[PDB]
Amino acid sequence: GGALDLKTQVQTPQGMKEISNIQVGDLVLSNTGYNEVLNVFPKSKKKSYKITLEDGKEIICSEEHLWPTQTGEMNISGGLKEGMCLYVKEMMLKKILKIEELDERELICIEVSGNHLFYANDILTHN
Repeated sequence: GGALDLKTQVQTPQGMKEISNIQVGDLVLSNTGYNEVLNVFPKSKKKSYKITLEDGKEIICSEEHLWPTQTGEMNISGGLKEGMCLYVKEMMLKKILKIEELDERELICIEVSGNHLFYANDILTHN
């Protein structure tokens, strides 16, 4: 799937954890409850972007990383823009204020079960 900055926080039953410390078999919170981490991939340096929401939430992801919106999943390469809304916990729409290009950063991909979604920095994201 996509890739997210190493320090991105995901919600486990035992508390928030940085995604670089997530292991296969961990549980991560989604909009439906907890999905299981089915796989992790090696971190790698990738061109990255920062999405900043109107409520101050920020997430750093790859250009093709998919984000649920009210009109369907979208990524930055496929035309996710400032002025559109993402879902924050719990399923509250929040406007994207800025999308900025952040140069090369270490990003990491995890894959989860179920609806393949999980909250990342409290923003609902796709695998």
